[PDB]
Order: sequence, then C-alpha cells, then structure tokens
Amino acid sequence: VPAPNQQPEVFCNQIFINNEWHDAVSRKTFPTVNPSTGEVICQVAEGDKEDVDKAVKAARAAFQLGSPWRRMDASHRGRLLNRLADLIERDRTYLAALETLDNGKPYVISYLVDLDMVLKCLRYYAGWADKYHGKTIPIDGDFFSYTRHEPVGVCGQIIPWNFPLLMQAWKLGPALATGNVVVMKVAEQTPLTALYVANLIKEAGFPPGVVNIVPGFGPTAGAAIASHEDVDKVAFTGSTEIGRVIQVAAGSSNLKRVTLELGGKSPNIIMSDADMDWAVEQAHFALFFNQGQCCCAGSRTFVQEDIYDEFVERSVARAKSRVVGNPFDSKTEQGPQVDETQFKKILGYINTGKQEGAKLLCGGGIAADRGYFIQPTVFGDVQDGMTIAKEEIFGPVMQILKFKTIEEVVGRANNSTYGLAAAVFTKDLDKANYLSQALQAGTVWVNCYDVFGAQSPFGGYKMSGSGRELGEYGLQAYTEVKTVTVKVPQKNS
Amino acid sequence: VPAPNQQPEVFCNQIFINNEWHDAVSRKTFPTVNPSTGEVICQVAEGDKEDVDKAVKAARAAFQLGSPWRRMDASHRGRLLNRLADLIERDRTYLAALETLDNGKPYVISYLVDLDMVLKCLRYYAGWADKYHGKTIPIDGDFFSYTRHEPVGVCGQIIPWNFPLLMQAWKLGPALATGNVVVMKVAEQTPLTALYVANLIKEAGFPPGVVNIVPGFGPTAGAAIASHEDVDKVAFTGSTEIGRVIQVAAGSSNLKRVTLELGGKSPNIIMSDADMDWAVEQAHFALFFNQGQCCCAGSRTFVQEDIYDEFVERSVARAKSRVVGNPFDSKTEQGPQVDETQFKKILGYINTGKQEGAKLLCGGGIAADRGYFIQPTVFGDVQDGMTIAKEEIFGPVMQILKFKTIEEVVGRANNSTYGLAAAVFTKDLDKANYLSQALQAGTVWVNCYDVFGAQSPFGGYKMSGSGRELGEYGLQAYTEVKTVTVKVPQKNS
Amino acid sequence: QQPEVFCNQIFINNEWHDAVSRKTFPTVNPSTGEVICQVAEGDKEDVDKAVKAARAAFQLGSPWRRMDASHRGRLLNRLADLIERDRTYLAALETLDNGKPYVISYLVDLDMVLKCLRYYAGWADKYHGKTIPIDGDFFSYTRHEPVGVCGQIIPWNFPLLMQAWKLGPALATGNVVVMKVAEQTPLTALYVANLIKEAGFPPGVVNIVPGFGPTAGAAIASHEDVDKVAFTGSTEIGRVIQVAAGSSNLKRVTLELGGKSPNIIMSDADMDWAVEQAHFALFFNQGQCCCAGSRTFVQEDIYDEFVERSVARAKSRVVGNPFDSKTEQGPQVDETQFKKILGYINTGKQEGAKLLCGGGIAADRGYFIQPTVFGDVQDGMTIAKEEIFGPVMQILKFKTIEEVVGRANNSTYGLAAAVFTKDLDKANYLSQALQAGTVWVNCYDVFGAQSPFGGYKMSGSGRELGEYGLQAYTEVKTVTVKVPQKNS
Amino acid sequence: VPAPNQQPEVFCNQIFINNEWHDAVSRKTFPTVNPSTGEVICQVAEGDKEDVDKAVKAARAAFQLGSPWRRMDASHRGRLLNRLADLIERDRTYLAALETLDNGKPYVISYLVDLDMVLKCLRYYAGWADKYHGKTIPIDGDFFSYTRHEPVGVCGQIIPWNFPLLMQAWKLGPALATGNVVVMKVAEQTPLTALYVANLIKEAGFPPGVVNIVPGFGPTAGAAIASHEDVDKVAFTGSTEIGRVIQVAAGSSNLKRVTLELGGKSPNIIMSDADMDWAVEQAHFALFFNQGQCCCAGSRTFVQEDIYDEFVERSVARAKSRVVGNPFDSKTEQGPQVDETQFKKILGYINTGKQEGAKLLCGGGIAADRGYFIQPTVFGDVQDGMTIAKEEIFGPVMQILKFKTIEEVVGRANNSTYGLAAAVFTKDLDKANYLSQALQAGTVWVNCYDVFGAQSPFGGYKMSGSGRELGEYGLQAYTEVKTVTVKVPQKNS
Ligand SMILES: NC(=O)c1ccc[n+]([C@@H]2O[C@H](COP(=O)([O-])OP(=O)(O)OC[C@H]3O[C@@H](n4cnc5c(N)ncnc54)[C@H](O)[C@@H]3O)[C@@H](O)[C@H]2O)c1
Ligand SMILES: [Mg+2]
Ligand SMILES: [Mg+2]
Ligand SMILES: [Mg+2]
Ligand SMILES: [Mg+2]
Ligand code: NA
Ligand code: NA
Ligand code: NA
Ligand code: NA
Repeated sequence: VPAPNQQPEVFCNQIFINNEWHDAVSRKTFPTVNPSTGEVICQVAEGDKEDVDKAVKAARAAFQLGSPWRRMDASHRGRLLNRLADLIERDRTYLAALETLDNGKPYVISYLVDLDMVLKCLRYYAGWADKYHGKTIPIDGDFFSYTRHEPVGVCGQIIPWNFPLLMQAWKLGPALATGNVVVMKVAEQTPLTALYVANLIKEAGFPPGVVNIVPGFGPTAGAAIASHEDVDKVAFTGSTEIGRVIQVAAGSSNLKRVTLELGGKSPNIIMSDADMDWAVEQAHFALFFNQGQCCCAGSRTFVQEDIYDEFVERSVARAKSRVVGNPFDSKTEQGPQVDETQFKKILGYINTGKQEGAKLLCGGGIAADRGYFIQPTVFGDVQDGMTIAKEEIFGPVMQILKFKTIEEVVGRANNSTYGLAAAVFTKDLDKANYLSQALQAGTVWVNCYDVFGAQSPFGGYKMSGSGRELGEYGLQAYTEVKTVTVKVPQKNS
Repeated sequence: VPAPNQQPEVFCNQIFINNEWHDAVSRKTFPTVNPSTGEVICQVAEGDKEDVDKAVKAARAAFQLGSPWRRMDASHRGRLLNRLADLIERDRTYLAALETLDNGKPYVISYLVDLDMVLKCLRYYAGWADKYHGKTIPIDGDFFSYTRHEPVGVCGQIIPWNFPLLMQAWKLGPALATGNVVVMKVAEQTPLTALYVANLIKEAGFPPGVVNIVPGFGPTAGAAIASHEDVDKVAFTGSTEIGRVIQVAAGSSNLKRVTLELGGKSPNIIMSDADMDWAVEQAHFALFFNQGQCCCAGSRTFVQEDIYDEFVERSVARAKSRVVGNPFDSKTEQGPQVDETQFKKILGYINTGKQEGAKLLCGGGIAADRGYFIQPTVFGDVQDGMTIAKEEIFGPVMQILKFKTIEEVVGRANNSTYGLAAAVFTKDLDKANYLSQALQAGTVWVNCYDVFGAQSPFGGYKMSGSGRELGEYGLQAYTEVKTVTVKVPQKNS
Repeated sequence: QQPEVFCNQIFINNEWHDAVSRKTFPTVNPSTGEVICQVAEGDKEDVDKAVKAARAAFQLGSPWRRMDASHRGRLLNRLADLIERDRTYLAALETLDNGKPYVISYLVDLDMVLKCLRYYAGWADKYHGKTIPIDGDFFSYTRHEPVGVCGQIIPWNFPLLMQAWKLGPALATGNVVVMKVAEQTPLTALYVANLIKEAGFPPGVVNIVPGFGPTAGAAIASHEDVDKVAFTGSTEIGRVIQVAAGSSNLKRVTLELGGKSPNIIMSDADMDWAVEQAHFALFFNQGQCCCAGSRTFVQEDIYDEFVERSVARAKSRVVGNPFDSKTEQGPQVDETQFKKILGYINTGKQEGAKLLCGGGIAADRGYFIQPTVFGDVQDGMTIAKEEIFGPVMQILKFKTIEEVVGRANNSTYGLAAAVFTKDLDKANYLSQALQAGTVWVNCYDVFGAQSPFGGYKMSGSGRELGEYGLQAYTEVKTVTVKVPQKNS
Repeated sequence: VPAPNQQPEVFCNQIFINNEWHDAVSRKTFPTVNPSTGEVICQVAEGDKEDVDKAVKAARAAFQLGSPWRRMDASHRGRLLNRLADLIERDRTYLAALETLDNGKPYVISYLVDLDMVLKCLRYYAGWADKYHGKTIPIDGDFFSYTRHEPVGVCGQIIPWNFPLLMQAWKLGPALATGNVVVMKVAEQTPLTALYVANLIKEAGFPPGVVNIVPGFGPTAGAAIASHEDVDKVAFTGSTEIGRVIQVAAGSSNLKRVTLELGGKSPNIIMSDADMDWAVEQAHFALFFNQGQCCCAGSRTFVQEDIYDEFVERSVARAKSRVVGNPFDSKTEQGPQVDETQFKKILGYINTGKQEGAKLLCGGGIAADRGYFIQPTVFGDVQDGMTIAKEEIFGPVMQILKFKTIEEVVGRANNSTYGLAAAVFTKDLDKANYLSQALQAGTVWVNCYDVFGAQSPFGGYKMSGSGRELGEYGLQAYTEVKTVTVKVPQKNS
C-alpha cells in the first residue's frame, strides 16, 4: 500500500451538468465534515428542485433519438467505461485518501477494498455493453417476432454515504453499459469523491448530459428526482423508511420504474461442527466491517449451544483487541462513524440493549474525545424480542444469540421483515444445502461473509429491497423491452 | 363452431379459498349483468378485506417450506398446467358461452379467439415450469457462486373485465409455472368464467391454497390485496389511474413488488406505399376489435396525405357495414359494451369529439333499444390537441389523422404519456426498420395488428405500465433471485 | 401373457415396407435363446429410400417446415400420451426383446421415456435466437433453424429410452429423422413408429430402418444427403462414424460412447447408503449401462467394512426370469456379450484380482451370469481398464483425496463419476477435479430430462438431455441488414 | 493513416513454446516471400511432429488442475485479453506494415480494416471471460443439479493466409476467454505477423504454455496436431478438402472435438428494385475485396433480368477502374495474390471460364511483370452448370448471372454444396424477409456485404463448415459441459 496524502486537496465541489460545473441556482452551499475530527472539509453547492430540473433536461436532450449517445456503438460504450476505470486506477491513491477523509473508513481499506471493487465493477460492466441480447421468437402463424433491449432512459440514482465511490460505480456501471443517461444525487455526508469522478467521466470522453450529478439534501434534491415527471426510472439505495417514500413518489407522479436496495438485519448461523477459529474471525468481520456501517452486516450471530460459550469468549477477546483510531494510521481497523447523528443513534441502541436484558460483554461507550469513535461492543444472550435484535443499528454493535436446532434457527432467522443476506458456517454438506435453501435472503454465504463479486447479483428479499444489482441481473432494471412482430409471406422453421 | 347454450347455468358464484367455496364473511352479494339485455344473471358473493385476509392466510400456508406445493417437482407443475388446459378445452363450449353472456363479446369470437388464446397461454407456460434456470457464476477468488430462481411468494393478481378468461390465464400461467401462490381479484363486471375455472383448478389437482379467487369490488377487495402486509407481489392490469393507487399502496405497506399493465393511445401508422385493402381492414380490426375495449387498440390512425382521402372513404364504408347485435348470432361482429358506466363514458367522448371540431363521418349514437350497443363511429380530420386523440376511449370510436413526413409522424406518435403499442403499414424495408426503432411502444406491429403470441412479451412504455407479460419475460416478475456464495478449497476454471 | 408383435418391417413415409432385398433377420429372447420373430433387414437401398422421404418432408414450404413450433410441442405430448396408454405392452415387449426385469421396464424405462418426451415438448417454441447490437448502422439477429436430415444410430441396452433421447430434441426443433435401431432390440422402437403415425406426425418426419451396423448404419453415416449424425454405442464404432462423416459430406456429429466410471467412497460416507448405491451403480440393468460405476474406489479406513457389506449384498441379488417379480437381474442381451463378460472374469482371476463371489454362469438356459465382485483390483489390471458391460464389480483401495483424483482421471474415458461423503469441502473439490460429464454426489444413476448427459474425452462429444440437447440439432444463421440510422 | 516503413524489420521467426523462442528440433527453416516482388523476406523455423509434441506437452502442463492458468480468476483472463489488444494497438503501424509485406494486401486496408477488426475481436471476447454462465437446474426428486462450463482443454488451432492476424484473433479470442490452452499452426505463406503477436502475448502476461505457436507446413505440423493423442479439440479454417482430412484425423485418433470454417461460392442477389449505384459498388466490394481471397466472397452475382444489362456495364466499368499495384502506395486497391500457387490456380480458372463459354468482359490476364498480380476479371452470362459458377476461385474473378423470379433465384442459389454466406439487395420488406429465410447460408446480408461484427456469429451451412465463430456462439466449441447432481435432505422450489 502506497503512502497516502493525509490532506488531499479538493478540486470539485459544485453541480455537474452537461460536463460543466455550476453553482446552485440559489447560490447556497453546504459543508461536508471530516468525521475523524468534526472539522469542515469544504463547502459544496446545494442542489435543489431547480437544479434537478436542469439536470433532467440535459439528460433528456442527451438521450434524444439520433443523438451521439443514442447512436454510439454499444462496443464503444464498453470502451468508455474501461477508460473511466483506467482514469480511476490512475488516481487510486488520491481517491482512497479523499474517500477516507470524507467518510472515516481506514485508508488501507479504501485503497485495497473500496477502490478495488469500484474498478472490478466498472470493468465487468464494460464487457456487458454489447452482449445483452434480445430474442428472435418462433411465434405462431406467418409472422417474424423479435425483441429489442432498449434503454429505459433518464435514470435517477440516489445513493448513501457508507460506500460513496462503490455505490456510485454499482449505479453507473449497468446504466451506462446499456445506454441510459443519469441524474445522480450523492449523499450530503459524502459528496466529494463522486464529484471528482464526474470530472473523470468528462476526461474519459462521455458525451455531455449522459451523466449529471446533483449534490444536496434528500427531501429536496432527492424528492425532486423521485417525483420528476420526466424521469423514467429511479434506483435508490438507503434506509427502508425513505425507500417507501421513493416508491410512493414514483406512483404519485409518472409511474417511473423503481428498484430499491434497503437495510437489513442479517443472520450469521454458526453450526456446532464449524471450524472455530475461522468462524470467530469471520463473524467479527461480518459485523464490524466498515464501522458496522454495512447494509448486510451480520448483526444477528446465532450460535449453536454446544459451542456458544467458547464462541462468545473468543468473540469478546477479538473485539477487545480491535484497534480504533486515526484512519490514516496503517494499524487502524476501525475509523469513526460517519456523522454525529449516526454516532448518537448507535449509542442510543446500546442503551436499549443494556436495559432490555442483554449482557454487555465489552465496549459500550465512546472511544475518543474528538471525532465519532465508538468502542467495539458485544452483547451476549440476545433474545429475538429485544430491540438490538430486531432493528438495524448500523454501528460496531454485535448481537450473539443462542440456538439448539436447525429447524429452530431457520424459523428465528426468517422471522424478520428484512431479508438482505445470511450466512452459514458448517462442514456438513447436507446442513449447508438445506440452510441456504431454507433461508429467505438475497445472498447466502457459506463458510464466508461479505464476499461480493461483480458477477454475482446482490439485493434483498422482503423489506430489504426489490430488484438486484451486480451480475447480468443488474442490467434488467435498466432495460425496456420492445416486441416487434412482422407479417411475412410464409413462415418456415 | 359448436352450438352454444345461450342460457348457460351458473355453478360457481362464491369465494374460492383452499379449493373450497365460501360465502362472503359479511354474507353480502352483488349482481352481475348481461350487457346484451341489461338483465341480472345471478348474485355473486361480495368479498372484502376479511375474505382477502382468509385467502392470503391460505396462500401463505400453501407456500410454507416443505409443503406439497414447495416440494412438488417443477416438471409436475407443468403437468398440472397442462391438465388445467385440457379441462378448459373439455368445457370450451360452456366457457365461451358463459364468457359471452357475462362480457358481451360475440360467441364466435369467445370460442375461436379468447378460448384459443387461453389454451395456448396455459400450454406455453406448462413448458417453462422446469426450464427457467438460475446461473453458475465464475466469481473471483476461491468461491463457488450460483443463483436460485425461487418463487416471489404470495402473489396478488388484479384483473379487468375486457378479456376475463384470457386475463386470468396471462396471470396464472407464469405464476404457477414458477411455483408461486395466488390471490386473484377478478373484475366485478365479469367474475363468472374465472370462478368456474377455479373449479377446474381444483379438479386438475392443484394443492389447496395455491390458487384463491375473491370476487368483489376494487376499493374494497382490490385495495385490501394491494395494501396487505403478507402479500409479496402484486400484478395489476387496468386503468392508468388505478395503477397509481396500486403503486402507492405498495410503498405505503410492505414494499411488495409491482408490475402494471395499463391503458394506451396506440398510433397506427399507414405509409403511402401500403397495400390499401389490407391496411384498411387491419386498421378497422385494430380499433373495433372486442367492441373497441382493448388496451392496445389503434386509436390514433395516422395516414399519409397522398392516400388519406381514399383511406378515409374505405374506412367509413367498412364501419357502416360492421354488424352490431346479438352476441349469439353467428353474423354479429360487435356485441354491446360491458356495462352502463362504460356505455355512457364512450358516448361522453363522442360528444367531446363533436364539440371539439372532429369530423363525424358515421355512427355517433346508440345502436339498440336494449343492452349497451354503440354504433361503430369514425372521426376524420382529428388533431393531436383534441381530447379524443389524447385519452383512452375504450369504445368503437375511430380517430383518423393526417401526416406528411416520417420525421413528423414519429414525433407526433411519440408525443404521448402512453406507449403500449403501435403499428406500421408499408412495403419499404428502411421505413419499416426506422419506424420500429423510433417508436416508443412495448409492441410494434409491422403490416399487421393485435398479433398476440404466448411466446412474445407484451407491455407498456411510459405510463402504459411497467414489466412484461407473456414469453420468457413473463417469468421474471414472478421470480426472486437468491445468490449463494460458497468458500471452496481451490477454485479452478 | 407374452406381448404379441405387430411391427417388424421398415418404416418410411408412415408406411411399412419389406427390405428391397426381401431379407429378414431374427430377433431373440435372451432369457430363453428362442427366436421372437423375423425382422426386415434394412440396407443401403432402404436407407436411400428413407433419406429421400426425409428430404422431401424437410423441403421448404412443406407441412413440417410451416408447422407452428408450438404445435410440434403438442405432437410430442400426444406421442407421450399414446406411449403411456400402451405402457404395459411396451414394458413387456421391452423385457421380451432386451431381457431386463419387467418391473424395471415398467417403472423405470417407460417412466424416463415419458419424462423425456414431455420435457422436450416444452422446448419446441422456446429455443430463441438473438438480436445483436453490432457496430455500425446495421441490425443483426440470428435464427435457430433445424440442421435438417438427422441420422440417429442407437444401441440395445435401453431401446425405448435411447429412442426417446434422440427423437425428443430432434423433433422439438423441427428436424427430420432416419433412425437405425440395434439389431438385438428392434421391436419396441418399431411399435413406437406406429404411435408416431397415430399422433399425427407428417409422413417422412420420422423413418426407422431396422438392420445391422456395417450395412444400414454405415450407409447413414456415409450418406451424401444426411446433414447430421448422432451415434450412441461403443467407442470403437464412434470412431468409424466420425471418419465416415469426414470422408463423405462433413455432416455434423455427436457421440455418446462407453466409459469406466469411478465411484468414490470417502471415509466419512454414509456406509449403508454408500453400499446400496454402489451396488445399484454397478449392477443396474445387468451392468449394461454406459455410465456404470465400474471402478469403486474405497478409502482404506473403511475398505474391509465396505467390501464385506458389498459382497453380502451381491450374494443376495436374485438372478432369473425377468417376468418374475422376485428377479433383480435378468440375462445379458446376447451370446456375444455373455461370452465376453465370462472372458473378462477369467482375466480378473488370472491377473491376481481377488474373486469374492460369483464368477460363473447362473443358469443352464439363457445368458445369465452370477453377480460378481473382485477385490484389491489394481489400476493396471484388464478389468480396471476396459468396459465389461456386465454384472462384474471392481473394488479398488486408495488413501488420499489427491490420489483418487489422479487415478480416477487417468483414463481415456470420462462419462460419469460419483463421490460419497458428508464433507462440504471434499464434495466441492472432487466434483470440480473429476474429468466427467456427470458428477453424482451421494447418489448414482440420477438422470434428469432437465440435466445434460455426455462424456469427456473418448466417452463422446456433445450432450443429450436438458437445453444443451437442442444445440446439436440447431443450425445458426446470422442476418445482418443495413438500416437508415442505428440507435440503442 | 501513418506512413509505414515499406521494409519493416523482422524480430520473430522461430517456434514459440512456453513463452520462449526455439529453433526446430531439426534446425530446419523455410523462406517466406514478399508476393509483391517475388523476393524472400527471411527464413523461419520449420516446425514438424516433434516440435508439435513439445508444444502440446507445454499446453497440457499449463492446463493442469491447480496451475496458475486454471486458478486465475475468469475476470483476470478478461484483463489479459484487453492488455493484449492494447499492445497490438500500440504496435498497430508496424503490424499493418508487416502484414502487407508477407501477405500482399494494401497497407491502408491492413491498417484501417484488419488491425481494427483484430482489436475489436479481442476486446469483445475480453468481456466474455467471466460472463458465460452455467445453469442451476430444477431436476425431479430430492436433488440439486447444476452445470459447470469448463474449458475443453488443449486446443489445436490451424489457420490460413488470407487474413493472418485476423484469423489468429478469431481463434485466440474465445479460446482464451474460456480458459483453454492453445497450440496454433499458422499458414506457411504468412507466419511473420502471428509470431510477433506471440511476443506481445508474452509481454501481456499470459502464463507460459497457455499459447504456443508453431510455424511450418500442413501435412507435417498441421497433421501432427490433428492426429495428436493429447489434443482435446481442433479448430480449422481453410479449404474444404483439408477440412475433410482434419475430421478424418480426429476420428482416427482420439475423437477430439472438431469445428471447421471452410470455403464457399456465395450468391449475391440483386433484385430489380435495388438501388443501382449502391448495388454495383457493393457487388464489386463483395467480390474483389482482399484480392478476391475471401471465404465468403460474393462470387455468384445474380441480377434480375430487367436491370442485368445496366448492372453489367457499370460493374465492368468499375472493374476496369480498379487500381492494381504496389500495396504500400496509397492509391492501390488491389495488391498481388498471396503466392505463386494461387496465382496459377486463378489463371487456370480464368482459362476454364473462357473455354466453358463464359463471356470475358475485361481483365483475364496478368497485370504485372513482377510479383503475382492479376487483372480484375469479369465474366458475363455465367450459367449454373459452369465450373467457374460452382468452384471457389479465390481471386479477382467475378461471375454475373441472370435470373427472372424470386422462386427461381432461391433454388439456383441453394443448389450448391457450399453455404457460407449470401446477400440480397432490395427495397422491398417482403422480398428481403422471404429470401433471408429461404437461403441456406450461415450469414445473410441485406443491402450490404462483408459486414462482420465481433458480436455476430459467422460460419457455414453444409460443406462450408460446422460450428460458428464470433459472438457468444463462438464460446460453445471451447466449452466442455459438466453436470453436477447432488442429493439433498429436502428439495424445495
Ligand atoms: N455407449 C453405450 O451405451 C453402449 C451400448 C451398447 C454397447 N456398448 C459397448 O459396445 C460393445 C459391443 O456392443 P455393440 O457391438 O452392440 O455396439 P456397437 O457400437 O457395435 O453398436 C451400436 C449401434 O451402431 C451400429 N453399428 C455397428 N457397427 C457399425 C458401423 N460399422 N457403422 C455404423 N453403425 C454401426 C449397430 O448396429 C448398433 O445399432 C459392448 O461390449 C459395450 O461395451 C456401449
Ligand atoms: Mg434520512
Ligand atoms: Mg374504476
Ligand atoms: Mg458390433
Ligand atoms: Mg493445401
Ligand atoms: Na463527510
Ligand atoms: Na357482466
Ligand atoms: Na433381442
Ligand atoms: Na509470404
């Protein structure tokens, strides 16, 4: 890992439309903060309704029939994506540092993980651009029938702050590969890295209007996008609460298509024949990864009674050893939480666990005088009815539960309104096959956790969302299907 | 066509749950009418919220892990669909007669067209039951990744009155093929035929709770389904207006998945090099088919100016000769409209057509002293700004417009919030291709119209809906994708 | 009562013909050695007639070419219904001609035939071509047209089933067929020809020529107007087919040949389950199965235990009259196979393999052979390298997982393999390392109409069953058209 | 287009095994000639049987389970292909010059056409590396069943001289994308450019033994590959005659898998309603492209009788204006034929045509006193029975035939043992659709010719070959299918 610039200069902080930088129409700005210190990094243009309208107009004009973007060879769309990746890899060190500065996550993780996954995602979809075929169809009668897979059109894309650059790539990848145009609303907490990528989108050679980015708040710029009469489709990643607002706004306006990637309360199931060392460490990673700020965090650690006590012991020891501090320090495993609001929600959730009957085993408090650092926390003997067991905490707070049978654990794991992910640790073929089938979750990991691949779809069952990102499946929401049926003189096989 | 019983007995008129017939909890009933005579056929149980709750309860139970329906071989689901089709074919005469009694469409059409399409749809999806594969995926690292295409679960299906049996089949086909369970709410105007099919579903061998049917009204039974906390997915076919309500109810409850098949104002474009005779007869069929009550009716007939006058004259002559009358008469081409409400609505739009300066060329009034018959009506010299050019009439009212260039006609045809279908009539290869590409419609017919194939998807762009039915694409909405990612000792290609 | 034979001639254009030469060959009941009846002996001239009728039926604009794809599917389903109608009869006739136990014919073979035909009935109108976003102002798409006149040559071990595996995909995709059934078991396929006619398939779409290999079979392989050949049988003949294809008109070729499939029992396997499945893996259908687990690799820590149970089970296996419900194992198909198996057993004894049970003739009438088990078999022994195709089990000892992989893969065959273990990692590693077209885990001989089957290496090329089964029966055509202005 | 060095230096002229350069075991070398001057460029190592054995052993070693190439992420195979493309583009000017020196084709063509098509092919298949999924299958019973798409193994690839670089790419692209290893035998007439690419393959980062290249002759090196006991698959492009020898060798040896791309006599059909200017120029291109040395050349130009006389006059005019000379000169449209053998073969067919009674309208003789240049030649009033109408000439020799009806031209066009390609020129939709359906050809062009796309498959019907190259279809022949069926405790949908 290369030595970072621990004070990266910010170059982009305005609204991005038609490959040009603009102030908000209202000329207002908003600050973004370094969560490791609480100090303002810079000001950023605050986009609102009128700024979104301009963006949507630029997108619509870029998507017009006969335009450079509509006529561009599909294979060339692929090259542009590949070019965008090369530019990002060129500025990898800068982008990882800036990612850390604005989000809080350890620089080493931003560099080796986040940036790596951004590149793999973009390079994967570069390859899909000219391979997502429609069909020729042997319909009855003297007819020739076939389908075109056309772009859905103007796509509103609203993303969260936990993985700023990665969330942007999961959005742009499929959308651009299939020839759509984009109006993207980045999180107010973490707008900087995505704005710089906007500049690279320009340098890459994407026609103006194809990607537009409006920094700003949710109920303003986000809402204006979800209710816009000329936005054909919206993709939203964030809280379940706002996911319902997006869905309602879509139906209330123009019936735009919607996919949603929401929260979760994912069960990590450790069977009694599991490799203890592997399972303990992976359970740790499953919860504490990215300051616990991960949609699919293994926040319900079910442990078979035969190994419960030993597992808790080692999980506490590992937790107590987790290094918390400055994200630019190569030794830090956990940076601060994203902002003050998160910081306090988490602390609140810890208090409920204490009063509700959970056994605090370690941590449970503030870890530093400055920034938003929280001590790695582990709760023992958690019950399904407890608050910390049912609600997404989005912090370094671990829930260790206890079970006896496979049939018990399936029922308790599935007794949730969430269904984003699940995992099973066991050496037994039958138990593995049975659990992964029985569990209601979009992703079931076996003997591992948080294994993401650009090739494999990701998304939620139930209230954890609808639709899927990554893989071939991620192309589906960005495709409008047209059937063409033609009368022919004489149909032959 | 075999001689029908013009007074078919009614055997099924209650609520269908767990393969059993029940009265409404409230014991309330509602009348369904013969549109040809305006007389009441029989009373039908009026299902409401509580009856929906029982249906969902039964559907959830049937969908439980380890149930007969979840463990049944995919191939055997196919056989069951095939058995249902065979039973329907056995009772074809009866069902076609009952369809005509309750809906109004010509008995000859019910038999040779509707029933035929019901059989073709069910047999088509019987073949998909064991063929909609998931994927094995070459993900990075030492992992084996694959997807399961599981059923989405409890599916609410809400259908209209214009093709009662066919609409039922378009819904059951893909849903049962992929192992889902159904709570279906049929149109209050035409509940009878679908209820008798429920008897065939039972006779066929489908497990109890797999298909449940609740006859009743929209804002009561329909809204209860759309807002139900334990319904996983809703498929709605009907008006654009109610489509908004469905989408809102989804987001306002449990984020159930939504697909919508709505209305349209489909352009039918006649180029100056078209076969006049063929184009006139097809334009007639495109509008007047099924009493004009077709989502994708060609209700904007664009004709190139060099052939406009001749086209109009011939179109008028054909409309004047269209036989309107008793649906059981083998000579009738057009029965009555479905009910009083639709009847008045069409007459209302004809008034608006006169008031706004559209040239009334034939018909324009009531066509009988009993029932809901309307004279085939043709408006000429129609302009884009007119109401009859913009709104879905859903009656035997034809609009003929004039255009000059290809450029012009593409823009005018696309200048609409609808986009369900469109057609192009020409002998020119390039014109056919440019148009089929330029048109924003889910189906584009060339030198033909209303050609539906079980193999070819159908659905709308824009506010004509979202998602597709028929073909392989019809399976997508009824599938929930699960990624399983397993750690392996050593990954090899 | 034995089933009466109704069909014993050459089937062309939905009509029954004698051979041009008027020659006939007898077919025999292997349980008694007695002649069942005479059968028309097709040769080159009869093949030429069948091919001509096939070509005519495939002509552009013909009823079969113009027929809706969905309707081809209905025809397949109707053919299935008729077979099920006559299920009892076909099962019995299958037993009479082949030798396999009647109960197995009825519950297994006939069941698998119905599932195959009904599965492919559903594919008829679902095998889409593609529309393709090519560079430039062009629109590009592909058609999946039928390959054309398809010669199909099949073996005697599962006569109805092999027929179905061939007809299913060929007919679903609109091809026409000239089929050459095995001389040892021609009867049941000929009765199905009558059903094909009853179901309503147009004349010339399916033609069946009974006869011998070097005559009727070679005439099909070398024919100048046959577009595609599909052969199931011995590796030796598979080579002949291939050469004939190249030497003639370059017709497309797929092959399903023999094997020497390893069945691998790890030390943590379910012992009872493993023993029963290993027994079935080898002895099923008188051992006359291409994918028979004829190399049973057993981990050393459970070797003796496995062997003892395996020998006990083999000694309880009932051999005799296939129409007797007690019978688990009927006779071998004919005298040549009978003698050949006895020969292999002798090499086993001579080469130092340990005869644990059987080894001899099991009846003084018919071609019955005792269930036989060899222990301590070495990789270099004849019975370990060559296909026996009889009720002769080889049990080999191994120690490590890396060892069994190397030894299992050290073969010119690669049709099938199996692994018995409770361990997730061992199962996944082995199923990946093994060079076999089908890898069973904790089961054996599990065939699905939905899942492809075929060999690596010299066990064949191409796959049958599943979607993959349609590939070899499809010819791809690209149509690329200039358009005024390409848009996404 | 950069001015080339007309005398480019040769850096590679040995055998390429395990990323190393080797002299032949025999130390034998063969000279390769500049077809434009008849002069020796340089000597090249002559591979034979023992050199093939070494290459195959190296390929087998590289393909061994657990090797770097087998364990390499599919995504990384994709990255390597892209790197190879970049290096080829980096050295584009040099490769274009060397191609022309060894083959004879115009440098402008080598640069703008061949090199461009190479880059597109490799970059296309780069995207496939991690997207060619196997399936998860809903088999009957309590089982989980799926397929793996594994590589076929050691692939012998034998290529011709007409498109040396392009043919290499069409082979390496799909083979490498799917993780196979290659032993490639390049044409003895044009070994130079493929050997340089080997150097780039090494520079790109492909593991040693993954691609091995053996220059040498057909019946020696080529046959050694076709008959090798340890080669799993062979793909051959060349003459139908040798195609039969390859197929026989496969069956006589180890039953390796075989795909063939052979010659043809493709019909170019000009309807009376075609655009004359466009049809004439495209018909010219279709035949004369690449000195006529193109497998799918339109060497049977059927022209409807009403436009025959005019079409012929303009074709002859265009033929007489075609510039023949030095390939490096920018005005040159036609270079020399590849070698002396092809030179005499073409003079033979020209003489055959004259003695057969075909009307010689222009050319028909030698065009220069040095090199192998042949005058553009046009024969008129060609009949189906003529030899020049049936056999592949592979030279600048055009045949023009007359026809009357569409039904007639179909029969005459299909009456051939070849079926590689065909074209139709017309403005009529119906004629285009009927013909494209009726013609027995692997590729049918409509109002265009020689339009190749990396996305669209190419291959012959009948004796023009078997299997397809390019597109997704090109991956099939390089994939071995494995079904894995696992017993599970309880199967659910
Ligand atoms: N792969 C299998 O499922 C299978 C089936 C039967 C036999 N076998 C093996 O083959 C051995 C002998 O059996 P067999 O002789 O019946 O098999 P075979 O390969 O000789 O016969 C298979 C089919 O091909 C035909 N045939 C034979 N010679 C031919 C030729 N020269 N040209 C064209 N077609 C020809 C036969 O008539 C028969 O219908 C057995 O010991 C067994 O090991 C394998
Ligand atoms: Mg919020
Ligand atoms: Mg209403
Ligand atoms: Mg033989
Ligand atoms: Mg030669
Ligand atoms: Na921030
Ligand atoms: Na009614
Ligand atoms: Na027999
Ligand atoms: Na040369």
